[PDB]
Amino acid sequence: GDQRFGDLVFRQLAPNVWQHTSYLDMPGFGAVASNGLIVRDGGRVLVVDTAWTDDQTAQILNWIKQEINLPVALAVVTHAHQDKMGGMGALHAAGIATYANALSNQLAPQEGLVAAQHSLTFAANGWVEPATAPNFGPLKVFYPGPGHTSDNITVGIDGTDIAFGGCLIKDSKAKSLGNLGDADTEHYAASARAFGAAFPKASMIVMSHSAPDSRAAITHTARMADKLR
Ligand SMILES: [Zn+2]
Ligand SMILES: [Zn+2]
Repeated sequence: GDQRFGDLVFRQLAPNVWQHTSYLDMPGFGAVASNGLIVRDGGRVLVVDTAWTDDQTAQILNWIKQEINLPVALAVVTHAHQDKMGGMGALHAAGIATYANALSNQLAPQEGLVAAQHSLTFAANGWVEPATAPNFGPLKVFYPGPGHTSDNITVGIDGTDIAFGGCLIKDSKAKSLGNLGDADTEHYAASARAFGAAFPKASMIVMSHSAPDSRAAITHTARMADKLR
């Protein structure tokens, strides 16, 4: 189900949902895939995460023009690392409203990234305060606690069985938790579990660096994270 468009890959996950994938050479780990989402909600399109770069992110927008041909209303990005926010400039230049966790926006500049235009804030129970996520449509945003990074957020898609863990969640056969440079090692396992608990109906777990997996990905990630304490 993998449709190729330039150097990116687009896979349809549900009637109105596609996964976007872009690649970055990291001498040392090969050409590393990073995944986000594209969601059509009526007459507009919503994006979760940029690609690694502005040029790749512009190509996402070109694919949207070709295959969907509706305006992109907004993007939400799930933490301040290059794989998730490297293409913010391309979104802004295209006039697309952007949203991120407030903490992501605070950290973005010192990370060499462009902050989103708008900040999300979260209730005590982890769910986004809805007034900070206007026009999010079926996107349901949850802060599970610090894990892969202190600012990591997660997104469910109402009307589907899909939940997106971003870089918090690794697949059920992953050998490690990947980049732990900015991780909260004490809290990671609990945060991974909290993501699962927030989206109990989700059977397709989408994540940054592997194809979509079952809920076992969540359990496996949390077991690996337990080893960090
Ligand atoms: Zn990251
Ligand atoms: Zn990542």
